[PDB]
Amino acid sequence: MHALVQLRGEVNMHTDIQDTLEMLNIHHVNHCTLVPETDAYRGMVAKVNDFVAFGEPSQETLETVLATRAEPLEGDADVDDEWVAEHTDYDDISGLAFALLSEETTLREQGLSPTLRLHPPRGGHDGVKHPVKEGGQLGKHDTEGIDDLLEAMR
Amino acid sequence: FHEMREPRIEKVVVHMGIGHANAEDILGEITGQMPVRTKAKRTVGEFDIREGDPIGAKVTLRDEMAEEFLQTALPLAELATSQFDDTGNFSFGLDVTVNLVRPGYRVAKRDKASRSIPTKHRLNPADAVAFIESTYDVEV
Amino acid sequence: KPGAMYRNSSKPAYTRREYISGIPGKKIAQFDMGNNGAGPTYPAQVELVVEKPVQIRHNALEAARVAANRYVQNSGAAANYKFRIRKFPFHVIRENKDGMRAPFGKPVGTAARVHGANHIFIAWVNPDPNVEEAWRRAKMKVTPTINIDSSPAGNA
Amino acid sequence: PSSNGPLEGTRGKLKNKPRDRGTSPPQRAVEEFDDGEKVHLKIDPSVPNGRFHPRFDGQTGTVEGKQGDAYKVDIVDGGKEKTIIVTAAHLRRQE
Amino acid sequence: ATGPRYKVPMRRRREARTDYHQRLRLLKSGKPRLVARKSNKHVRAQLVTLGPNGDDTLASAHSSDLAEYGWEAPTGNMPSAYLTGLLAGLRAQEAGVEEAVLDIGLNSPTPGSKVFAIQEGAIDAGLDIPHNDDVLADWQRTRGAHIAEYDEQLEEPLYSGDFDAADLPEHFDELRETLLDGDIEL
RNA sequence: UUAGGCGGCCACAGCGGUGGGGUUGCCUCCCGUACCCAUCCCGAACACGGAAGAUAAGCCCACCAGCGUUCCGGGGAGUACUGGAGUGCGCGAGCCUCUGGGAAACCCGGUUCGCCGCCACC
RNA sequence: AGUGCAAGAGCAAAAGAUAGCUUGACAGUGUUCUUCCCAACGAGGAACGCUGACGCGAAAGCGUGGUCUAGCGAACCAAUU
RNA sequence: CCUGUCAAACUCCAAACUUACAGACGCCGUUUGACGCGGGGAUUCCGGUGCGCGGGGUA
Ligand SMILES: [Cl-]
Ligand SMILES: [Cl-]
Ligand SMILES: [Mg+2]
Ligand SMILES: [Mg+2]
Ligand SMILES: [Mg+2]
Ligand SMILES: [Mg+2]
Ligand SMILES: [Mg+2]
Ligand SMILES: [Mg+2]
Ligand SMILES: [Mg+2]
Ligand SMILES: [Mg+2]
Ligand SMILES: [Mg+2]
Ligand code: NA
Ligand code: NA
Ligand code: NA
Ligand code: NA
Ligand code: NA
Ligand code: NA
Repeated sequence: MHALVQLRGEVNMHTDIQDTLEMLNIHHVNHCTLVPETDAYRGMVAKVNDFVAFGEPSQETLETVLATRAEPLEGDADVDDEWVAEHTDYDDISGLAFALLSEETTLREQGLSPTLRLHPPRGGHDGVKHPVKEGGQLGKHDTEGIDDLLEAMR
Repeated sequence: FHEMREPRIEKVVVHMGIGHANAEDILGEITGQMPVRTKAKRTVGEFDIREGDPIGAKVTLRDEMAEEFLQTALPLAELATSQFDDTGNFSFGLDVTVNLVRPGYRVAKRDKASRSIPTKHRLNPADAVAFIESTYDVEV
Repeated sequence: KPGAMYRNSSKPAYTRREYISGIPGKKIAQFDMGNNGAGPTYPAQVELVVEKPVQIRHNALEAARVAANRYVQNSGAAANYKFRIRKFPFHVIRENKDGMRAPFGKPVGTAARVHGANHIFIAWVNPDPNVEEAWRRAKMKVTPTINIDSSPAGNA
Repeated sequence: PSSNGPLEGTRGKLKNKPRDRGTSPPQRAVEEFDDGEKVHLKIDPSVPNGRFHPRFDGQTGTVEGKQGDAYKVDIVDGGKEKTIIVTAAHLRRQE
Repeated sequence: ATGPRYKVPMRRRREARTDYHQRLRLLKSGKPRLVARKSNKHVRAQLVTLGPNGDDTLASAHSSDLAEYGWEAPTGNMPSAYLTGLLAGLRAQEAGVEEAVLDIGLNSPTPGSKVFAIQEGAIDAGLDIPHNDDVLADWQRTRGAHIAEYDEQLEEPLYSGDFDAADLPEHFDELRETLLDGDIEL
């Protein structure tokens, strides 16, 4: 399971690429979704590779982000441990997070919006003109690499 | 092994390549059976432009009709060697050609499962001279 | 006319003589020079390597080769060496010599397409590289910058 | 295109590789298909009759009845529904 | 053989065994084929159908297993062919086969030929086959009369030992008669 | 399948070559023209009738890789080319990096001298 | 090679050659594709049927002209069945 | 035998990629009725640029 974050806008991006992001429930910049590592899902992320940031986050990070930016399928409600417990199969955020990472369930299945609308990265990201291997912020990241971004956008 | 490897005469073609006939008559008597017309191919200067057109005849003799003929043809010929086929044939003379081969030739002349005769089972110029020379005359 | 008009390889390959007529003869005199009776049985082998893909008019080939071989007469008319220009001007070139109306030009010459890094010239010499000099003058008359490369020759 | 005949730009698709040259095997020209079966449309360069317009080479339609020995295959050209009259010689079972 | 571009005919065409242009026309009827085949000494008759991995023979008869019913004569003749046809035809009927078309392979459509005799037999066995009566022999020849009369010009038995000296087109009737009721493998 | 008939795939099966096989049975060559039938001329072929002989052809069986073909290992080659991205480089032609794909020639070594189906059969 | 004619394509017990026979280059009426990719548009063209009548063939079958893609023409008026 | 080169109207080879159909995931639709069918009303048929691939042209 990888964490997807759109880092480049829609203007000028191929349509078939935009539709893909949309199929992955991301419709705005800085929006993030969690995607299983499957052949089908792998092809999709690859196509979207140049306008996004992705990687496997650590249990902790996911938990920080889930707590800070998760939302019910509808409404304001904060998704805290209590919410998680009184609304999901799990007992707390950690429990959920683990399940997501081990790809046993999904934000929808638990009545949560597929999207983690993150904040702009505190301190600024590495650039949307180059990939990670080049000092940029595009492409696959390190678990440590993804965590920093996610955390900066907590 | 032998007996089925020893040569034999298969057809003797006597044909008169004229250029436009009355000649059939003599072929009929010299052989013993009706001659066949010889149409020609291509248009050419020897005022031979006609595609389908009698320009000679031939006669393919088999069995006794072939021997009984060679029993007078050969004597009227001297030649031998070099003038022989690579398959053990030879033409002399009005032309008279002798096609020679061994016992299992029908394999290549039939309709069903026909097949080409293997080079080994073919007749060589030498193995030919022997057979014939061994039949009322001399080689070279 | 200038090389500028035909030195780039941006047009389609145009070489089918079955569909092109009136192509001018090539000015390249020979392709094998020196002792062509002998085979490459020489200690040293230098090559002139083109550093960029370009088109070289038979014009430039002839001038380049002449200026090199004509010089290789620092060894003599029947000297011991063999010189080879491996490329041939296959690519037919046109010129639109009405304005842009019906502009497909008429055959005016030929050129050879050489890709960066190919050797256009190869010489064979005994430790007597006057040939290295014959090429400083050769790549002087062809569009590209060139590399003078020595192969069998650890006799430095 | 310089012309607009049915065989315009068909040099490739309607020619055989040198080895597949010559009369084709009868087995596939006699194959029988059932209504509903998916079939891939590909003209056999070696087989003159039973042909369909070159433009449909590559299509995969649905057998829906036949006309004489020839079959009637429904295909969808772009967004249009079309029925193609084609012989077994030019059809193959999908999967 | 010569090169990558060389074209090698189908195996059954190399072997000069199958005529594929006729085969196709034959397969057009959608009916079983009545394969009529000959050998110097025997005559075979099969009812073949089309299959996923090749033809399927649902019913056959060989001039050899004719003796199995009382045949004491040669097996490479007209009477032989007819009977083998009738025998295969019957087995055919037993197998639930009702109609077929005559495939004579590479043989020639010569009138009164053994292949047509084969066809007449199969038809009389009850099989429905597209045919043309006046291309068939005149019954007597099928009986083997042409051979009996040929032995009349005797002086020396036409049959080396075999059976009889003046041969028997009657032996033919006795057999056809036999095949037209009961008996095993029919 | 101790030799057959009809096929499917249509060279992995082609081309060339070696060895082996028929005592009663099978395929052949083979022997032979009164008949059905036949050659613009020939029972050569086609067709019909038949076993004196043969295993030399064919055919079946076993095998050889020199040529042609199929597939594989290693090398060529992650090279050539290429879908997506870049305020990377270059006067420019053009190149480079990241990401997703990925060849051809050729060399060396193996593979391949058919596979399979139905029927019939000491 | 040949297959009437461009070019490209198809074809070997043939689609080529020879021989013989025959007039299916037949009347009627359609299905479909094409013309006009997608996506509406006529004439024309083609593929594939059916009904009728025929040719050839032992038969399956083949013949809706020439192996395939060029060789074509509206209304009004005339003449013709 | 050896040795030197080519192809828009060459091909023993051969991608990336484009594309028919099907299944799977995704997304979407069944009070926001999708897909589709029928009808009303248009405007429009001077286009332009970047990038990739082009063809012509010295440009
Ligand atoms: Cl069509
Ligand atoms: Cl047979
Ligand atoms: Mg909401
Ligand atoms: Mg700031
Ligand atoms: Mg920045
Ligand atoms: Mg093309
Ligand atoms: Mg032997
Ligand atoms: Mg036609
Ligand atoms: Mg008027
Ligand atoms: Mg009139
Ligand atoms: Mg394309
Ligand atoms: Na003008
Ligand atoms: Na220069
Ligand atoms: Na074919
Ligand atoms: Na005549
Ligand atoms: Na033998
Ligand atoms: Na029309």
